[PDB]
Amino acid sequence: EEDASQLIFPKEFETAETLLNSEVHMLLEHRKQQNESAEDEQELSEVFMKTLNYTARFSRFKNRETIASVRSLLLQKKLHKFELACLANLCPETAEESKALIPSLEGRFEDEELQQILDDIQTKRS
Amino acid sequence: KRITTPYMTKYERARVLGTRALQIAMCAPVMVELEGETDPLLIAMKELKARKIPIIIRRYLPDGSYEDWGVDELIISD
Amino acid sequence: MFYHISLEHEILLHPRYFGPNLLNTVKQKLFTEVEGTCTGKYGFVIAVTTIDNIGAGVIQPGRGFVLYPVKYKAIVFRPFKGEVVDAVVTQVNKVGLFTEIGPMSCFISRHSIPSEMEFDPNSNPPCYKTMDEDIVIQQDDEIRLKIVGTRVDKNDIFAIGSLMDDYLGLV
Amino acid sequence: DKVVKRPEERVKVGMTVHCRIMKIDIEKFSADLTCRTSDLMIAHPSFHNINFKQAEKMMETMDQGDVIIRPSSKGENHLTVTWKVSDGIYQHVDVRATLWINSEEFEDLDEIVARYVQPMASFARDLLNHKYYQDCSGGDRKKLEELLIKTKKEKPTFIPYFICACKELPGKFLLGYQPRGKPRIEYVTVTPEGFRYRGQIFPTVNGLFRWFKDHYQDPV
Amino acid sequence: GATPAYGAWSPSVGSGMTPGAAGFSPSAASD
Repeated sequence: EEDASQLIFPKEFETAETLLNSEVHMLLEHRKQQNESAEDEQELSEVFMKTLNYTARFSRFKNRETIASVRSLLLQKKLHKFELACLANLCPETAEESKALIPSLEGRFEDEELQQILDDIQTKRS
Repeated sequence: KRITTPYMTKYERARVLGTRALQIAMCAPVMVELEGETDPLLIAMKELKARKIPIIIRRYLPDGSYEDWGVDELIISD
Repeated sequence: MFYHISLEHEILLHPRYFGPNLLNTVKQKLFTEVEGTCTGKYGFVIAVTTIDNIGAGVIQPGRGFVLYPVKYKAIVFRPFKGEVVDAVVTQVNKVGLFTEIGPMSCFISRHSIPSEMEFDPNSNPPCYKTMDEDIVIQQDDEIRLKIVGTRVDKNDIFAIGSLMDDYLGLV
Repeated sequence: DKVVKRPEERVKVGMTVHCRIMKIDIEKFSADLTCRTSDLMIAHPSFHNINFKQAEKMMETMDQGDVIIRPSSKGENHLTVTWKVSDGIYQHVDVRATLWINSEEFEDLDEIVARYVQPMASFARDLLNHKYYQDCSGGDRKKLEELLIKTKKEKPTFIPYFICACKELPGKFLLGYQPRGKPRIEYVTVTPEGFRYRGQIFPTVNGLFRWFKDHYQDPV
Repeated sequence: GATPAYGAWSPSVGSGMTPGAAGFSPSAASD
């Protein structure tokens, strides 16, 4: 029954806080910067290393202000939290591609209304 | 706004001494200079006399509320 | 998908650790207790960002161990079905394609792959191309996919991908 | 060993002895294994890679200001800093004198002393050159009291003062005076930044004296 | 250990009464 396509999740996960690829990347980078210092400390694990190199290959933008601006311009809409991560991460070129990838957008908003947002996101990309 | 008695009941004193003795016997740091004794119960008694036991008692009331007292806060009976 | 939620956990602390660094030791144990693990309820946890507070350690009766119900603000990664993500292809085999969704690895079958993407066993690097050889897909490529199934192998998530929907390849 | 007892210490009889192999004679039933172990192959901060009783034997030679860092003898990952205070008086700062510090300082120990011992050492030495200074065999409580009553008689009008440092509790100076025919004692602590007299902390050493010479007139 | 904390002791101040007159020496300049 758990299918993100139809916007259904467990109660505990419903109240979660979405994260973006750049957001998690900078969080992990700062954690690594803090941990590397303060000698006599248990070093990072392969999980941390793999997650770091996995998120580093999809950092659409390095500027925390870029992250802030995109989330601020996005939250003003009526879309659910789940729509804030996938759409902000994939950065599709056209509204048709976005609608095809995410079935939720089908009929939820106008074509130009979504296309302008997609163009804004692409532009915001560094 | 604590209304429980400001004296340590014999029950609480006994239990505190016992628990501190067990902790010491489990190689825990002491809170008083040792004059050359080894018995954990004796060390616990000395700490109780010196009012340095790092333990706080939580007295529950019939209603459901509770009050946290520090061993170094309330008066010791014996 | 990565998320930032507040979790709770309790740890017993052996009395040998009592001292001026009690809180520090509790934090260290929490770090090296709830990092990298996985659970079927909240999913796979990456790391811990910060700690909310330290509860009141309740010394057990007749035992020196004292438990601290600490609540920590950490992040978690619990992919769900139907979500679309961008992974990197790790290996190409006639049996299937192997990718790496961060802390998780999926796998797609040739049946999921359309008929247009044939095999290239003759070429040294295992790769799939079309008749016109215009589009090329190989390893170390940011290829997208859709999570159509999930699985937890005793705290080891291993989902399954798919390549049927259009617009799944090079951006 | 050739014409003497067979080599027993060099080669383990019955057991296996480790030695450097300098010959490959497996096929020839030879083993050129060497039985010998060799075959197989002012402000002078010192260091110490020691106990407490034996350490005191090497503290009375250095002059004032020579600081020495040694391990601790209470727990683990602890250090004790000892700086020369006076003749026989030594403060053993047991760093967990609960001096709270971080862990990054462990890598470089060239600033802990220069930040909390050097100024404190200078302040302590400032009192050593004081005009009215004495030791009285380590400054014992039984010997420092008779001096006040023996010195008041020669000058009942003028009430002089003295300063000394105790031996059983290093780092606590005794500043006594005789308001009347009854002795009184007042301790004082020397903090890293300065002193701690009546709860106040002064920036300079002379500040304590200047503030003390204007507050002992009260009846108390 | 045989070397407990020495700087952690709280210096207790002694109390008393001495109704004396003001006839002691003056102060000095801090320079």
